[PDB]
Amino acid sequence: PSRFTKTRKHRGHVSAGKGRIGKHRKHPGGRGMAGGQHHHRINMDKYHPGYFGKVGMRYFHKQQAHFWKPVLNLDKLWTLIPEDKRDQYLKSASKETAPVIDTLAAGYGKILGKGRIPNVPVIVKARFVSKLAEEKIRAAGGVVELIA
Amino acid sequence: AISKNLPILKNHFRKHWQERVKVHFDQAGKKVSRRNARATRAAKIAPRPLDLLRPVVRAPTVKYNRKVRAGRGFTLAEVKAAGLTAAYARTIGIAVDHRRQNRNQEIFDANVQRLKEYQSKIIVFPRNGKAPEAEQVLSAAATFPIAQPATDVEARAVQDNGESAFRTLRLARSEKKFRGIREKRAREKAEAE
Amino acid sequence: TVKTGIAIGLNKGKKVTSMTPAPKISYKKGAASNRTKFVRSLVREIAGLSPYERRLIDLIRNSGEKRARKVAKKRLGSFTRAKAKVEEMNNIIAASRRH
RNA sequence: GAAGACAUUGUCAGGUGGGGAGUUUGGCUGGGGCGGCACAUCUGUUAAACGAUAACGCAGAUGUCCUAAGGGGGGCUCAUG
RNA sequence: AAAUAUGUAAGAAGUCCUUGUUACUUAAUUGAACGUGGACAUUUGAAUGAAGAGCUUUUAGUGGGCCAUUUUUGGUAAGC
RNA sequence: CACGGACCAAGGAGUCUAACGUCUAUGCGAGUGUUUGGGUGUAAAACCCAUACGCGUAAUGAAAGUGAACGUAGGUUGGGGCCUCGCAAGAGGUGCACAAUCGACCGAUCCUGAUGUCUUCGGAUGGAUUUGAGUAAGAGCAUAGCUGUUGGGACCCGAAAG
RNA sequence: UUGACCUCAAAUCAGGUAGGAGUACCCGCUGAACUUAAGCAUAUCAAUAAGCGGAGGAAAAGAAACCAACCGGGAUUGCCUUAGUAACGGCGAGUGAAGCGGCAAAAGCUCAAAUUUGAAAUCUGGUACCUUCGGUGCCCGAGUUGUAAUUUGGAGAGGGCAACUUUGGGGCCGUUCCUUGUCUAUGUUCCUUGGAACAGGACGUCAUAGAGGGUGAGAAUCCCGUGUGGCGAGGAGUGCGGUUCUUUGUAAAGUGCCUUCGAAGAGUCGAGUUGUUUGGGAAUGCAGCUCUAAGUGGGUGGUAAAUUCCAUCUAAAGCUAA
Repeated sequence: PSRFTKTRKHRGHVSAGKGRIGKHRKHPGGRGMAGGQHHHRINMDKYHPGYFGKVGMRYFHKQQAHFWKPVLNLDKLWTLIPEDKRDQYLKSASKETAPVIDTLAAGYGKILGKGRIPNVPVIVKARFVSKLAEEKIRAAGGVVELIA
Repeated sequence: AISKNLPILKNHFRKHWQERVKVHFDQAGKKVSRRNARATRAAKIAPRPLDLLRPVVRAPTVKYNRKVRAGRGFTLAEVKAAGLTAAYARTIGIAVDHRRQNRNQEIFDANVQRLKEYQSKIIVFPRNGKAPEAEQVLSAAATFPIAQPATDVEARAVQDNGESAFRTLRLARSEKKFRGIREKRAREKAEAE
Repeated sequence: TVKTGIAIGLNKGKKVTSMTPAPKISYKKGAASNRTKFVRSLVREIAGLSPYERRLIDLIRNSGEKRARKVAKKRLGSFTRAKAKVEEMNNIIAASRRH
């Protein structure tokens, strides 16, 4: 998918657009990441601050599955209900008929409070939650049933 | 070699990689060979359905334990409860695994029921003959799927008691954190003359 | 170990009706016998002690068991192996050498 | 015959080891080498009355010293004749 | 103590009058800062111009320089 | 009075890849990506597809860990466009995007440290010349293209060496 | 003196086997430097090239001394991903896996350690015969310094009680596979050009066949073929289906309850040191030397150590397709 390349246009011109003085050479400043502390330093500082050095603790044999904890916000919480039942449950805003939501089956670990669900009772089954999420749910009329 | 604002790339090509490039032009051909092998196997073998009946199994870690999965085999206990022996099961199309154990009655009963369904829905040819033709199926897995068990219904009442789930979690965490200190403190306080 | 039903704490996870599987016959591997006891007793009788075991019974008679465990940890590898070897030596000493 | 639990052999450890191996052996520079540092800094001047401004330009300095030679207050007024 | 060169300003984000907020400030509802409300407009606050003004992204080549007038250092001087 | 070039023919030099950036086009859009694989086939094409997985939708902190609405999702200044009056010029209202600014929210840091208490735990509430690659009604995913980047024989030829 | 045993020899003893080639792919050993780091020694190149030994149609690996920390999975291999990640690193250049998950493909087992002891029940060889890729008899021998049956950890064995179930080898014929032969449609009609019609034009035919090639120029219809079906031949194999002859069997296997037992691999594991290697970090693996275990033990649980617990496997012997 090539022939709209500038080589096709530089045909005829001597240097192929790399210059007569500089004279395109092989690796005139180094290979790869050479000189990060010596002659490419002003690039690394300013555009890569933090590149050199260690910081924190090591973890030998980290498994990310231990740290699987994907988050759901309350604004997106009502999407775990299918659209078929959603208006039914938006109406009949009641105890004794309140929808159950398994956020873990949806694929979520922690619930978080980014804002303003409607004043409808909801049962939210979650591994973890936050303070505001629990407050907002309990204020809308629901509860959080912890699970594992 | 370092230039304008761009990410640091880590491209691992400082070896003779061109000698070990593999391009899968053989993809569609290997597919064809694989289909032909399945077909040849079905025909050559039998009216037998190309695969053993595998069990339902609860997956490992917190990431995946919510799912339920197809395992390898049927835990000699489960087989004995289904009412047959391991050797006959292996002859009859059941995968057996000696090196796993039942700790959960739900999975145990699910797999036993699965075995009973299989034992009812098969017909086993005699040792002698007369070969009543049976018009085979190719997938025990497709005849016997892997269903996710549900926990609770959509709708329930609200059972609140003001326990503050967040506080609950924090107190569990604190209890685990400060268990050993307390179990040393009480121990060294019991040393009262 | 009954679980709690939550995702953190001392006991942690799903409440599940347990089933307590049968005890495998492995997990009972080094749980010796009558025969092995007999054979090992008789072979100890025949062969006897080795040089560092002589050193250890001497060090237990003279310089106590702390230095004995030290010596046995240098001679063997582990502190637990040293412990068990010193106890073997004490069962040798206190049982036969008294009467 | 001699010798003898020593030598030898094996593994560690120390010393020696250009015999040999591998590598390195600065820059500025009225060519380079010798010389010097103009290679990190300060004052005056060059420097052309904002600022900036070179030369192995001029005249010099720095890698320290101080529990006071820092801080505050009070009183006094110095060199010289 | 020049000449040349150099900074700022030449107003609507402005000026004036009334009066609100504050944990700052004051001896003090005195100030400071920010405001409400009101008044002053088409010479709305020198000139000339404005082939548009403002803003962002990315990337090439270059990073040996040389000459002339004038100012000037070293040098006897030099196409130094 | 620097280098190559006696002449002619043919050959002859910024390519392909992996991962990427900005920009442009297209498709869907709080999602997106069928093509590892399966089914199917007028067969290495085209057609269909499950579960996963990747990126994205949540930052922050060394980590433990906590985790984004006082308020019509804030105020002020300006803002295209729209609306009302006006013959028009103008006036007033509303004001997306964007910009400047003052605030609020989440996280780290430093303080305060309540009701309660396995009496060493817990952490409210209120703050700060501190800090974040943040929130403050989502924009991304995939494919393709120019250009540019890195590694690769890496535009072509070229050492003394090892 | 005679005859044995043990160890060691020789024979052109009877019968066999190894060597070398090939070496794309595979199992190992050994092992660089160029190069990158804008210099260069660690590093990198690379656990690569070169060198050596060894195999097959695949090899290797392989049915846990595993992964984990789950509501727990469950031989091995490979793909997608994990992941340019955790980690290593003059923490510089650079390097850099694994568990989970989805898929392909799936397959499981064998020994040693047990007195058969009321009967070495086992096996090579030679010879005679035979329905001879083997069988029966007879005779020497090997072998109890342990050949068969039985058992391998998932279990299992010895006794006792109770009953119930299920069985093996051939011959033939079809089928499967492989190889191969053969048969199976239509214009060479007319005119022009041309040396030649396979061109052009007119009329037509076949088509589950207009793919290709050849023939004096671009031919479905001239030839071979192609397409579709049919008829045959010869081998491998019992992988399957119909047949026929032998019932081997007071044999073997499976299942329930009570009781007594339950052997499980050492110069090894492990440790210290050295060197090499690894992402492997107070030491990932390997090897050398030194030390050297145990049995309610041992290993592993990615920060050295002691104490207490827990979880999970069961090494130091072995086979096996895709």
